[PDB]
Amino acid sequence: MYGLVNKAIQDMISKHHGEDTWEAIKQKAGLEDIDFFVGMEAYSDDVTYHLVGAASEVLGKPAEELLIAFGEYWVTYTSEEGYGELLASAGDSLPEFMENLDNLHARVGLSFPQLRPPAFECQHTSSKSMELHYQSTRAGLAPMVLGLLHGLGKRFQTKVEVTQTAFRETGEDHDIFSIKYE
Amino acid sequence: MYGLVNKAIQDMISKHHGEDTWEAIKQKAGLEDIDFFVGMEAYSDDVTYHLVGAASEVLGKPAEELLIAFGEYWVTYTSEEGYGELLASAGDSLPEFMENLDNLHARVGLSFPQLRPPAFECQHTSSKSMELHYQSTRAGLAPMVLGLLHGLGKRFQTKVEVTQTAFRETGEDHDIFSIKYE
Ligand code: HEM
Ligand code: HEM
Repeated sequence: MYGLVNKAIQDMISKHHGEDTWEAIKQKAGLEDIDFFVGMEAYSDDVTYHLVGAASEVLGKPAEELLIAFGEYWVTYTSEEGYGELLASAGDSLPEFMENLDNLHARVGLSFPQLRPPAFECQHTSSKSMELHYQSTRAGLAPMVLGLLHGLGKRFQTKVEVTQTAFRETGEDHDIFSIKYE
Repeated sequence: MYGLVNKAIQDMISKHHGEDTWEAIKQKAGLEDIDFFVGMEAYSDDVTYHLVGAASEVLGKPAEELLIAFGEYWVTYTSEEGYGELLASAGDSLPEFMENLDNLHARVGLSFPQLRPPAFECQHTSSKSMELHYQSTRAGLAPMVLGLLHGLGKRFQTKVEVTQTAFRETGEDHDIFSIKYE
């Protein structure tokens, strides 16, 4: 993924655990060569998976948990590191924001020419609930989506309840979530 | 499960969608024969699964979403229909309540001799987070656990974020949830 994603993981782990711990993790991932991540340069997805895998070990938390946390963190990181207006432009409630996501990622993708963004479809089952379809070229990021949704729930002062009802990992076409909010 | 569970589903649907809708659902589940549910009598689990399946059709919401709602409802229903002091006795925070849950259910099972309660183990990962292990003889109720946890967050005026990190549905030994709370 683009280096932005990996900087943010770095920033999260430094801010929360210090730079020694970050360096430990970076060393463990086999990425000590890399002095800094370049925000708008494409890296191999491996770099991200290795970082999370390395951080699970060092921190003694499962990988899924780090992904959930990173997902929440991202919502705050983007508002603060150069994407705040883009974020604000994408809506001011959870269901509007998720309807606008594919277009948010497309705008980001004018500027990040090799972007492989995910795709999100909403099927609203009422004014306070939806079925959310997450389609990705990648595997293993559902728990990050879960964290992102909670971050968005914070951003909009909205309580969100999320449960995954279909699983791309098991050979189903894609991850599906049922969501209830406020 | 004991008839109280089925009464509560009835009461939720009636109170939210009216009695015609309840009767429709009950009719669709193949349970028109049953004049009323008997609270302290054991029914076949199927009765509950069929009711939820039927309600998903009539209402045009997925089953998992209704389970979430039912879970939340239950916390209010129990406080109001005969179990309020038992509920109050089980604690006055989320993390205490969940440590006490197996004992709450054991109490309930003195009076309900054939109870098959679930089992809950807490691993507190800080003063504001925990990993919750949900072990059941049954399938499909994790999303109801999610709703229950949000109901308890309401009861204790506590903001709760719940994310499921392991799924019995997919072959994992049991459901695990990572929980962040005020
Ligand atoms: C805030 C709500 C958002 C959600 C729920 C979300 C969701 C996702 C997910 C799940 C991925 C993983 C890629 C995959 O699944 O294939 C991803 C990648 C990405 N998103 Fe977002 N996103 C969010 C907002 C943003 C924002 C504001 C930006 C601004 C930079 C952004 C830029 C990216 C980038 C650069 C990638 C990497 C894709 C690549 O390298 O191919 N996203 N997004
Ligand atoms: C006064 C409060 C409560 C009462 C009276 C109560 C009672 C019961 C009863 C009668 C059953 C049906 C078991 C059977 O028929 O074999 C049950 C199931 C259930 N209880 Fe509760 N309970 C209460 C609170 C809670 C709370 C707050 C939670 C979760 C935080 C919880 C989680 C469950 C679950 C998940 C089951 C589903 C059965 C299964 O997983 O095997 N209960 N409880």
